[PDB]
Amino acid sequence: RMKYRKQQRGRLKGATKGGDYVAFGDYGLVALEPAWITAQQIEAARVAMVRHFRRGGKIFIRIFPDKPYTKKPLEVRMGKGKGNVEGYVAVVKPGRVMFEVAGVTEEQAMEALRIAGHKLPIKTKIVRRDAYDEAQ
Amino acid sequence: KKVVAVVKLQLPAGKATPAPPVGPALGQHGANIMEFVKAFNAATANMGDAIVPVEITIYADRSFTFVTKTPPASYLIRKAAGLEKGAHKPGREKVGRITWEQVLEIAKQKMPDLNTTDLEAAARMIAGSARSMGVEVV
Amino acid sequence: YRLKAYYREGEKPSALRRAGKLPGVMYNRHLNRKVYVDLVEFDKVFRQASIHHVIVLELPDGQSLPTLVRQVNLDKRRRRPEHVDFFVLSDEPVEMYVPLRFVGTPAGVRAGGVLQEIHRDILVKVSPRNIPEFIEVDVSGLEIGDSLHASDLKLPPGVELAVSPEETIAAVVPPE
Amino acid sequence: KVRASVKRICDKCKVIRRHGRVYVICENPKHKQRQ
RNA sequence: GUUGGCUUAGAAGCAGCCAUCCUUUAAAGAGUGCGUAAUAGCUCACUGGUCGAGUGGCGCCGCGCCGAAAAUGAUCGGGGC
RNA sequence: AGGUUUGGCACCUCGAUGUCGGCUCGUCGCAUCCUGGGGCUGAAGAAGGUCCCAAGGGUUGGGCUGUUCGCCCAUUAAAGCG
Repeated sequence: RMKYRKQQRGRLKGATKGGDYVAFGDYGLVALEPAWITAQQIEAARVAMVRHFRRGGKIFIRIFPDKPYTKKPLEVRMGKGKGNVEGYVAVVKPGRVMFEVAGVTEEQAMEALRIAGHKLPIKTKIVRRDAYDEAQ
Repeated sequence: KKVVAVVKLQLPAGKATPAPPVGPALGQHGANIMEFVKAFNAATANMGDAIVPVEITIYADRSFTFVTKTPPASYLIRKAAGLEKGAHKPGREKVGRITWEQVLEIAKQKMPDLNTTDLEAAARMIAGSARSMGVEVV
Repeated sequence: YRLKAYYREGEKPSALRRAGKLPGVMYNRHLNRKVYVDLVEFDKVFRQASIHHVIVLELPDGQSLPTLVRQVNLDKRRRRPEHVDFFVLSDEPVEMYVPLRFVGTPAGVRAGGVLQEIHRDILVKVSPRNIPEFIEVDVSGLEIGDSLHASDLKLPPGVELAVSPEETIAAVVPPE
Repeated sequence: KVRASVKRICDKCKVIRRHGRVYVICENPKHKQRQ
């Protein structure tokens, strides 16, 4: 909700930023293919997330739209598009961890995310943890 | 069509014919409302205000009634305890709480229709089912 | 724990990676060497050992060095280690993260609400001779309310917390 | 008697895979499907 | 003792939101399951006799399969593999 | 997915590719409107609902509008879409 905007499409090269690590939560949802995820999609996932286990734990959505997706009105050529119209999106490079759950069973957690994946226009993978950290 | 079966019931001792539990239940399930009911009277006559349980059938001993047996755990629990219905919510409410001794004792007392028999056993049963209700140990 | 650490000569990191090895490096104010292990090896150890407990490497020539993993790198696409720097311990007081354990069950069940491991394990200055396995968290008397952090831990001897102190190390929050 | 994303209604609903069609079904004609 | 909870008109798994103790051994259902008015019945989710052996659970890799409906006669360029 | 609508692009045709609708003559597609089969059903029967095979052959006459389309009249196994 700010700054001067209606920006350049730009492209998604290798996913040099497609691969973080569960930061909070317990289990997670990492992306396999690069893409633009419409807020419309995030919610549509998150919602079903919470909704899968009514009155459950916590949901963390690390990805976040901010890129304005413009579009023409159904005509020809003459200056950038009315822009936005539908809205904004976030850019996901294969490997980024989109959503992550916690405070619940793996049977409940794992199965929860699985659904989300159906909402997102990508191919996903689910992860656990115990991996990366900065301890000794 | 008629499938025989001893009827296991919990009812208002002192009374005899609780509309829902003895009208339908007994009569149609495999017994009889008001008759089993007056037998009830025969017994419940001196057990009736902390609720009373009896399984009644037309069985061996060649007769009708069967076995009267200690008013179920958790329930007699609150019963002696000091509350009406259920404490609405158990555990996540931790508001109904009783104590060690008076507990194990009341156990000893109700001990009749009690599996096996053991001081610690009955006491523990108390703490546990009591919890089941909201009758938690404290 | 322990596991062979074969000396890295210095040729084709991928060659390893791909072959079966796992490039690494061991160092301290004194030592600094190129090493390599084996996925299945390192994994089987770290997966459970991580970098909370001591790791001793068996160099092809007698050597038996006390170490810890300061940092491991990942190949974004499909998390798989790429490199590892090993901290060859000795005696000087050293820094390191030590695990924490949240036992019991703080109020948060009637209506729900779950905690949030705000700092699974923390770093505290300590001398190697003493290295606690994991530390305890006596939290269970706080609901959706506040949270604990900094000096709210029975940090044993030689455990001068090495943080702020102020780092919120835990917190309980509402459900969905 | 179906076409996608099935988990096997009931266990009775055993996956009957013949000819080429992957039609899983139980004893129940309600728990019956055909890919 | 389980048939503990609002709702019980009925939860007393086989209504739904709060439990997850106990008794006690064949063992351990804090009951995954066909139901109605609950309940009342059915199978192992536990265990002996023979039987005496590889069996259940997840996961990456190679190839392939379903997903796959169009208009003048069809075919991988053809034959045929 | 398809190329039936509305559009985008401006590649052949401006020393010319007559452009709605009707009529006549049709032929092909299946994503089937009838008529052949079949599985489910919250299918007792008679009806239906839905999905699956399957075009061999069918797929009416009028009122109103230039109409295609539609809305009506009267029927029909049906009055299919391209």
